[PDB]
Amino acid sequence: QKTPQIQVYSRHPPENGKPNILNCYVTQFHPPHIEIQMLKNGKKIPKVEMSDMSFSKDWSFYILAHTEFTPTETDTYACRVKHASMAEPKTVYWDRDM
Amino acid sequence: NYTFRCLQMSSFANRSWSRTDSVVWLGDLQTHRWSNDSATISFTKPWSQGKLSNQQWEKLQHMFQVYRVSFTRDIQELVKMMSPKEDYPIEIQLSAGCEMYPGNASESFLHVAFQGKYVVRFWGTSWQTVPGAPSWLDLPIKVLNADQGTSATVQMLLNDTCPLFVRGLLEAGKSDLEKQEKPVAWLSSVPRQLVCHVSGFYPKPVWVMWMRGDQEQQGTHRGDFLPNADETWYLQATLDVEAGEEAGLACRVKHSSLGGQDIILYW
Amino acid sequence: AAVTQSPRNKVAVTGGKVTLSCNQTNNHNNMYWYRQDTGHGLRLIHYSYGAGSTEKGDIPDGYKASRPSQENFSLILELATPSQTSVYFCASGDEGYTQYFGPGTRLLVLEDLRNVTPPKVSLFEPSKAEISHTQKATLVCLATGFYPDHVELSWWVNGKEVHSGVCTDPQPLKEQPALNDSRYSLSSRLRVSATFWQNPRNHFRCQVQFYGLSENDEWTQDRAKPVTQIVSAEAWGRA
Amino acid sequence: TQVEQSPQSLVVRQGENCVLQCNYSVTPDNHLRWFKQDTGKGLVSLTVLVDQKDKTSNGRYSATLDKDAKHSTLHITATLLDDTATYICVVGDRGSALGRLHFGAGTQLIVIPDIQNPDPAVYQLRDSKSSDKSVCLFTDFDSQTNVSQSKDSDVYITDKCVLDMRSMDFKSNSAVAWSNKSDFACANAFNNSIIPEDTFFPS
Ligand SMILES: CCCCCCCCCCCCCCCCCCCCCCCCCC(=S)N[C@@H](CO[C@H]1O[C@H](CO)[C@H](O)[C@H](O)[C@H]1O)[C@H](O)[C@H](O)CCCCCCCCCCCCCC
Ligand SMILES: *[C@@H]1O[C@H](CO)[C@@H](O[C@@H]2O[C@H](CO)[C@@H](O)[C@H](O)[C@H]2NC(C)=O)[C@H](O)[C@H]1NC(C)=O
Ligand SMILES: *[C@@H]1O[C@H](CO)[C@@H](O)[C@H](O)[C@H]1NC(C)=O
Ligand SMILES: *[C@@H]1O[C@H](CO)[C@@H](O)[C@H](O)[C@H]1NC(C)=O
Repeated sequence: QKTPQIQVYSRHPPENGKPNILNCYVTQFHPPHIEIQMLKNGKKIPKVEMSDMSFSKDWSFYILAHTEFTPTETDTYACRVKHASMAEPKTVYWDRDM
Repeated sequence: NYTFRCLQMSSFANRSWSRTDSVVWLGDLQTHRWSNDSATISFTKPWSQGKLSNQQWEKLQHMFQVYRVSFTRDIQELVKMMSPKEDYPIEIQLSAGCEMYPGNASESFLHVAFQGKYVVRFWGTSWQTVPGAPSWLDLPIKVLNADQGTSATVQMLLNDTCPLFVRGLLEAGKSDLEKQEKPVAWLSSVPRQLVCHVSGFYPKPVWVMWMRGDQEQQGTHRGDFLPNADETWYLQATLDVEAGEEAGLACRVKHSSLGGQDIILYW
Repeated sequence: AAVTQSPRNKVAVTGGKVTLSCNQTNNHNNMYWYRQDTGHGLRLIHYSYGAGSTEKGDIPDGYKASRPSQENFSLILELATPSQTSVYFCASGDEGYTQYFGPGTRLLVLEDLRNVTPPKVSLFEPSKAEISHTQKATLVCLATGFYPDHVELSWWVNGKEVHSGVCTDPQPLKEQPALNDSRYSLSSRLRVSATFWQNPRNHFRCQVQFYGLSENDEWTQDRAKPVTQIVSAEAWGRA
Repeated sequence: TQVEQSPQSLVVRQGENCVLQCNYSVTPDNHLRWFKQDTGKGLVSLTVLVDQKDKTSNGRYSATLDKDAKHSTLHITATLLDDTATYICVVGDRGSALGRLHFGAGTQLIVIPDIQNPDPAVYQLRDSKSSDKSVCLFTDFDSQTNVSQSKDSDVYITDKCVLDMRSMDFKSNSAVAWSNKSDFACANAFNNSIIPEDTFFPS
């Protein structure tokens, strides 16, 4: 089994009160069966779009999740991933400063 | 030089439950999608049909439609043939397509992976195992190579159909393939590590370096190329510095879309 | 590439155990079991890719398969039913598409073995009138009073089987069509040249291979046990 | 029922030709095979067609296959008596052992034999062991004659049967009649049948 790598990042430069798109990039995992959620304040965001699953030259799988979001001084954003390779679900928080 | 890739992924949970999904790339742009749920291959670009006529495409799709059903039953039957040596769950991946070179030159490939390891390819006129493959696969390979009709089809598919089809794709989608999208940069800091964010650029080639005046910082570590939804790219370059030394640092970004005027961003 | 089946013909009872064996010496990995029923094509029951491996076919219910070795594929009927009355074909093959078929196995499953009876075989000597009128001599064989209809009539001249000049009824007729489990009768002809019949050194024999009970089947009646057997009638040629 | 054969059954006179149709919906279609099966006997392969537009031959047997139309024919030239058999169409969905065979229910062929020189007669034949018991043999009649079962249920009559004396190129129809019931004779054996006017009744 390959343990998945999660990376959370914004499409445009993050500015409070301005609508934007948040991306979650899940990579280097096998088998391909995976669960990806995008969380706002720990709650599941309703409209999360998924790109088709594909794989790299090294046969490892990748997939891009993304959703519209408005960043604020208060709100927290996360990407939660459940995969067979992990006993407990992995949560990577969005950091404006990265 | 453009690589055309047909990436198939197949999962076999048990003797009955199975699914096959395919995506298709020309360079780093998706041209096709084929979900298990769909009876037909989907165009993800307006020019995904290439220079093939509707008749030619229907004949081509129909062959894949037969392949998907046939492939599924074949694997299931080969698991029965090897048992109890090999058992579900089983993951099979195919990487098929061709790479285009200047002139009339091309090079086709068809690589097969089993449980995440590359084991089988089509080469020349037959299936063969690659170095490192387990010996038990010799029976499946002998069985697949008995099927002369499949061999002739795959030969024609790799030698003739792929390069022909991709030459057509490169004409039909010239605009998209040669598109130039401007990068946008912004700076940030974590507890100290400085981060230069570059996002929204196409194509992939990009140059990002932290600058102290006119001197390139050696410590600059570039991260991986991360994709955006709108088929543009994202990349961040980090620099580890001692607190207080923030003043005088800048981020210079070179990209084919900016046309000389590099993005300069002072901290 | 040849394939053999045993038995070639079987009469069995409901609830009985029937084993159909198939042997191939071609070193083929793969073996298959089919059944043929009038108004249908051959249908796959079980198959095998190698020793120790058995796979369900299209109609596997009521049947169990066994592959102890590369040479033997075996179709086992644990609790025989009348619905399993069929002609059973076996096949083998290597990695290629060709399946090589066996000669078939005729099976009949009866509700009760109560009425099973071997035939009486009589041979009838050619007419003197026929000899003078045609210069040909027709022998007639008659199998009578047998049940069920699973018989194989064959002609033998000097310990060797003959097919030339032979005609056997395509189906046996019923002796008492009014009765429920009627006994059958079967007829056959062997026509030879008059001079060949007139030869006193030629031994003519009509052989009926009857299929009935096995030595293991329970028999609760006073009459002789109607086992699988050969009954034959015989005559020498004469001037 | 992905393999359909036509006609279901057919009757031809010796020397005549016949065409047998096989239409299928099997997917994919690697090869098509024609079997010949005699009543009782097993499956004898006649020809296998493999190409997109294929044609084969095997003596008096020829065949075609059109994979686009999903259709095959088997032509038999100058039918002989030995052609009397069920003819089975089979479609394999792979070019390997991974394939399944899809069988048609068959086409029943009956070739009516040419009787060159009819010489209809009814002879009496005697039992080797018990000479007082006997049978009646109606023989040497042509294909036009039908043999009917007797009105008396004690009398048994078989349906006609054509034998081939191969080394002499001779063919002849025959039927057998018997009954142990008192006052049974060969002259009165075939009364219920329309037998030819010049039928020989010896002695
Ligand atoms: C690659 C060039 C592409 C250029 C065209 C561009 C099109 C873009 C559109 C996107 C396409 C959709 C995405 C699909 C990506 C997957 C790429 C797969 C390419 C390979 C296709 C193989 C086609 C071969 C023909 C077929 S069906 N064979 C099938 C039918 O064949 C029957 O019918 C035929 C005619 O219909 C013949 O009569 C034949 O004799 C008979 O047996 C036959 O069943 C094949 O066996 C299928 C399997 C092939 C893959 C096996 C390799 C994997 C090995 C597995 C390891 C073993 C594991 C052990 C547990
Ligand atoms: C497709 O191209 C391959 C080469 O990749 C051809 O394979 C060669 O075939 C010849 C005989 O046909 C063999 O002697 C060679 O060994 C093969 N070459 C290699 C490098 O393996 C193949 O013939 C071509 N087929 C078609 C239909 O065009
Ligand atoms: C096979 O696997 C699927 C998905 O993992 C599961 O839902 C299903 O219950 C399994 N099927 C059988 C017949 O066990
Ligand atoms: C994938 O497609 C096949 C045929 O279209 C279907 O039978 C199968 O159930 C599908 N798999 C899943 C997991 O839905």
